[PDB]
Amino acid sequence: ATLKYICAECSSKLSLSRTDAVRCKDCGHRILLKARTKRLVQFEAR
Amino acid sequence: EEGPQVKIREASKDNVDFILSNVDLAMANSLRRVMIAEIPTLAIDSVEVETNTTVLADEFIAHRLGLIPLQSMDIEQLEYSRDCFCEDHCDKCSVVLTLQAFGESESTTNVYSKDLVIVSNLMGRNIGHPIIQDKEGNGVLICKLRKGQELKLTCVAKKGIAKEHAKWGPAAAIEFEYDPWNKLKHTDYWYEQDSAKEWPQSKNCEYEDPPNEGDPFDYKAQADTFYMNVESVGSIPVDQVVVRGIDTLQKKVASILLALTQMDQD
Amino acid sequence: KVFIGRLPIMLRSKNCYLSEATESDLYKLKECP
Amino acid sequence: NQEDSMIMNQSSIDRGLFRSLFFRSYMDQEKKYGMSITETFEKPQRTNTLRMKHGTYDKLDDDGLIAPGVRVSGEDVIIGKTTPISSKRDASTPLRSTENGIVDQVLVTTNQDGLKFVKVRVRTTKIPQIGDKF
Amino acid sequence: MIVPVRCFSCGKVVGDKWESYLNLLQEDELDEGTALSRLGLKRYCCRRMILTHVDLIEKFLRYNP
Ligand SMILES: [Zn+2]
Ligand SMILES: [Zn+2]
Ligand SMILES: [Zn+2]
Repeated sequence: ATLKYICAECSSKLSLSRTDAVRCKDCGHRILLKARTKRLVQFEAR
Repeated sequence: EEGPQVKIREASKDNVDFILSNVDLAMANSLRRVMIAEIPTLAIDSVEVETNTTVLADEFIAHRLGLIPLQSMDIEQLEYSRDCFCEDHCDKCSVVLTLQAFGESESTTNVYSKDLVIVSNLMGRNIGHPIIQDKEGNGVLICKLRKGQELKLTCVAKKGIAKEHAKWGPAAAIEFEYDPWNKLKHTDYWYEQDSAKEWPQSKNCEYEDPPNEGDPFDYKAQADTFYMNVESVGSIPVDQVVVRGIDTLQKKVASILLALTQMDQD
Repeated sequence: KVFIGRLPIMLRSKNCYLSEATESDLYKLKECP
Repeated sequence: NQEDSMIMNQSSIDRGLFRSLFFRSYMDQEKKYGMSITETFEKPQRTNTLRMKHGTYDKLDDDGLIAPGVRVSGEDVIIGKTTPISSKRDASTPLRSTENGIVDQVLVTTNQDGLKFVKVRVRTTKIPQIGDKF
Repeated sequence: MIVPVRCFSCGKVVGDKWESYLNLLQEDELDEGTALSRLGLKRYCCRRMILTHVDLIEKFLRYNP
């Protein structure tokens, strides 16, 4: 139910905000992606 | 019988080698084109993506989904979304498939043409069934996924023709030859020593009378008999690719008359 | 005994981790083999 | 097809001939000021400054970023940033005016100096069209 | 980089023939030139289509998240 971020390696949903640094629970690997949009995108099929 | 005539040689589920004779190159050609570009068909033309953890990109996948041939038998009883009155689309003018795949296996999970699940009412009529001719009964490999890769789409097939785009062509390829023994002299074989020795003879030479050197050039000659081989992709029955072609071309010439009338009024 | 600055390493060199790694090793490091 | 120009089969262009993907990545940091003053990755609005941008900000979430699914174009804003100086002078990054496409992968991280470092990447498919070179 | 659904040049689907083709190869041990032919790929347009594809995706998959 709802997510905000993700880890490059240990692909695990996070969810944060200012103050709590930008790392992850377990492995540091301080990267993190930003998981898709909720409002699905549509495509021409040509 | 009456006018132009056929002599279907070979024939199958994906081909119709035949011999259309007693016509006009002009008309043979027109038929040849129409088959390639103006016969309606059903094709995926919209793809919403809810999820895609695939190694391929959204539009990459969409492009293919549209390339996937779909059952277009009763296509002629599905309207063009443009013509239909629904704000956007409906069962009266569109088929809606679904697609979902999950890396369940511990080893490369495939996704196939077959995996599409129609979800709109087909108001009972042959349309939108992913055409499969593949041995294992899978048809067109859309894409692959590893561990937890997912993919949730939704496709909307709509009517349409080859001109608007290639995915609407049921054509595939179309053989066409005539006058295999260069008699009309519609060519001038290139050569090093002997044209005849250097230029391969076509299987169509048999079905027709050889040259006979002595004889003078026949200028009154004309092009009759065209050896055509209309393949097919499946969206429609080989035979139909021909009839529906003959039929469309027919409607085309039709309108010209019709319009040429609404004009007479004033 | 004492630190005298940093020397930028060349990828695939001895001093570079990748120097030893293997296919699967790399794919896991996200480096194209 | 004269003078070094060719004719290409349109049909083939449709069946996927010579199409290609195109990615591009805008980057950005949150500048520090020796005696504690920093920027912000947020989606501003007026609030004194007016130093905004013509383009839309709406495609912006609150972390001052875009969700990887969103479609961007003209000069839409891809990043939201601001700088305080003596209340809101802008520092946002908009999509290259010529280009357009779909956000593909936004990445959030920190730099040596505990700085909030972000990198965005928009993706597009480009199809062979008349003027193209081969 | 996945098998081309349908051949650029002419139109014949080719989306399925991949696995078949890759099979009449390592198992049934035939030579490409023929395998294709078995798969119904007559004319070279559709023929070069399969014979040349580099299925990169297989490497693409060997990655991770
Ligand atoms: Zn982590
Ligand atoms: Zn409708
Ligand atoms: Zn072909």
